[PDB]
Amino acid sequence: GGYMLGSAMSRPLIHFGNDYEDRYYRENMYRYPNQVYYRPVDQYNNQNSFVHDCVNITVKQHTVTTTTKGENFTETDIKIMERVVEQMCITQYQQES
Ligand SMILES: [Cl-]
Ligand code: NA
Ligand code: NA
Repeated sequence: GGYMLGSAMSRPLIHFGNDYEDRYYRENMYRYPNQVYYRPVDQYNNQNSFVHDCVNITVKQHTVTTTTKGENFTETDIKIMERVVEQMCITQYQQES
């Protein structure tokens, strides 16, 4: 029946340990989501399980929306996107709980 779609937020500040990824996130920040998709929080007993699904669903949605427009993500984009989305999913879980 579809998923819950969180409110847009400022893309998070993340100090990536890989220096090149750290720079790449800043250079290309607008490529990544600023909103997450999820199943309702009360369907989970813990944060980690929620976040796991929230990351998978959000990355799936974002990649599908992008590919159908004839655009592409790099391998670096995917690594950064997963981290960005994980942080926003954690935020969403803590906020919505
Ligand atoms: Cl932003
Ligand atoms: Na480093
Ligand atoms: Na594509």
